[PDB]
Amino acid sequence: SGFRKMAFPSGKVEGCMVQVTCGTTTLNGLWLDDVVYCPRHVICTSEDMLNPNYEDLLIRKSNHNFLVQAGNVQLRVIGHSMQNCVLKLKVDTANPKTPKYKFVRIQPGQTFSVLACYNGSPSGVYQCAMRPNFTIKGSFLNGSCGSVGFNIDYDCVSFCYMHHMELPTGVHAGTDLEGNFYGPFVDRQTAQAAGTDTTITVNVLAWLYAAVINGDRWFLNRFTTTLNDFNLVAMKYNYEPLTQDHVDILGPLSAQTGIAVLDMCASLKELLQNGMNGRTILGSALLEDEFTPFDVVRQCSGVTF
Amino acid sequence: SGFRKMAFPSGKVEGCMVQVTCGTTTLNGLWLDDVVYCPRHVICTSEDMLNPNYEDLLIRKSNHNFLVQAGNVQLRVIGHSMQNCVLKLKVDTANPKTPKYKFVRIQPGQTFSVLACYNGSPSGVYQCAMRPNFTIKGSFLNGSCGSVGFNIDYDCVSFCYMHHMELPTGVHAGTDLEGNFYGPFVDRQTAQAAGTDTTITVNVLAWLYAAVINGDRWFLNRFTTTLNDFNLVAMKYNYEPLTQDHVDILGPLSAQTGIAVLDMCASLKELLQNGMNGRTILGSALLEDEFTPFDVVRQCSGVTF
Ligand SMILES: C=CCn1c(-c2cccc(Cl)c2)c(-n2nnc3ccccc32)c(=O)n(-c2cncc3ccccc23)c1=O
Ligand SMILES: C=CCn1c(-c2cccc(Cl)c2)c(-n2nnc3ccccc32)c(=O)n(-c2cncc3ccccc23)c1=O
Repeated sequence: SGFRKMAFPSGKVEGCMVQVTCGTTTLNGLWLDDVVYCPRHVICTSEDMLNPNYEDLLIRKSNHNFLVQAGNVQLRVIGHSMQNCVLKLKVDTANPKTPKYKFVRIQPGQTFSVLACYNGSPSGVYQCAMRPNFTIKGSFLNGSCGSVGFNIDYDCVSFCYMHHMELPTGVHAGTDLEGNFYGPFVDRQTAQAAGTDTTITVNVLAWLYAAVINGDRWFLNRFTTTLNDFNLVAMKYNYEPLTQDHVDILGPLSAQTGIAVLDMCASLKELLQNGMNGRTILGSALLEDEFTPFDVVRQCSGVTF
Repeated sequence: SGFRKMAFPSGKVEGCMVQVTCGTTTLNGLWLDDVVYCPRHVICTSEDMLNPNYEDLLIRKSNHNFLVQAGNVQLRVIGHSMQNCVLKLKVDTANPKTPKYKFVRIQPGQTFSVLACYNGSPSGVYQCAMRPNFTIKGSFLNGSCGSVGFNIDYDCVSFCYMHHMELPTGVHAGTDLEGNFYGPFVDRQTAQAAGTDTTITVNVLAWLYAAVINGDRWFLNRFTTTLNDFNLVAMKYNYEPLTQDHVDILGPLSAQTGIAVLDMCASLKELLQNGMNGRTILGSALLEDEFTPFDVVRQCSGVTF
């Protein structure tokens, strides 16, 4: 039945996006209840971004200096405060489109959908993973700051990411909705390096399981292995160490396919040592690591919202 | 700045999805104004699907045999008619969430977003192309019939696809919103073959342009070529013949990058003849053909809706 990088339906998040302007800097905000959340660097000019003192810069800013626009409607700002690297603008109107929602700080390797926005308007939606070095490989242009990443369970939106910046390498960094960056990055235009980008081994395994479910079976080999033997191979190829929590989380996929997790590890090992020989798996010519075990099950079982 | 398979924001389509039941068969419908559209095979049992006489089967069906459910609300069916392979159920209530919309029949090689639905509820969204053999490579499970593909321009939804079936090969077939299948397929459970799946050459070129825009430049070679010389190579590799309309449509990407279209063709030629040598382009280890020139420009310029 096929296998795609599938994002969550984005309508619940679309109705929360607004445009936030301060002076001559415009970006996106997220309007939930009577609070608008946005990157605190909305208060900065280009000259500020080289070395900003946010507390000093914010002192110069009153409620009426923040223009918040929801579609055509202008919201009245009655309060502002900085929480870590986000600003929270209190407005006089609760968003009537507020979904049920939560703020969550995800773990590296987990995935989420991004609704890329410009000027408070949605442009498109795609699925992403938090990399082990805490960057994301997104698609973001100037003006995209404030766009949000989320997951949806039934009717509840779990916001996990707010986009802040592009690194000089072209990968992306940002915060949770409490304003704490993922990773060591800071909201300053200085060179910052990400660290080694390793591969999310438990996600690769899940996708191999997905491939078996879908009939792509050529890579299944005759071998098995051990957790320590496999991790010797993982380390050599900059794969994340596989732990017993990871084996456990793969239990349902192992059960569905009748392939023991350590057998699948030995197939992955042989793929790492021998490459793919010009073949493909689920239409990809490399090992994909942006599907979690839950994504695989969710997609292969038709979970809805 | 990165490059992703990006779908359109799906909220406008979410509020049109409903569940349609007839006897013991349930699938999705699309509720626009006071009409619900769905695959006519909603009227079939398993035994029917082997060789259905739809006109005969429909005679047995009255307005009250179609149960249409919108969220929890039950819609009152006051009219039904078959148009090619879709049913149109007239209901007594206009959808209040009806967006501006159009029905369009797309050309092979064009792309669109799919909102995969089960029981009238959205599950996820992803981008797709109509393949040259008129199949799509989707992600669809039992119950997904009736899910729709669309494009969005500003505020207008252009519906282009309604999912009907999976072929024995695991690829997907369906109709436009007038009920006419893409391709030679019929809504019967008989073996049907798709034809040779060729590669959408103008889309590969666009994505190569995208790669240059994003800094991935290693594949640019010293050669140029001619349209006839290139097409000799395209035919050998099951690539669609490139025409002068295609060259024309690539004009803005050529202008942005300063790379003449025929020069990019010679780089593609060398990639087809030499492979990729274990390298990657925009994070892919094969040549991607599911981005149109408009998708590339749209993504690389931040068009919103
Ligand atoms: C609406 C957002 C504009 N904004 C800004 C920016 C924000 C406030 C004031 C100014 Cl003066 C600039 C970016 N900056 N600049 N230094 C930065 C240091 C720390 C954090 C962000 C930084 C920034 O990186 N981005 C981009 C994010 N993602 C992808 C991009 C692709 C191309 C260009 C910019 C991108 C912004 O969009
Ligand atoms: C809600 C849809 C159920 N429906 C049906 C179906 C529809 C009406 C009556 C019955 Cl009795 C079956 C499928 N059928 N069956 N013969 C078919 C011949 C022509 C057209 C469709 C056909 C069908 O292919 N699909 C699948 C579509 N896409 C992916 C699938 C993956 C797994 C299983 C089914 C899938 C349906 O979901």
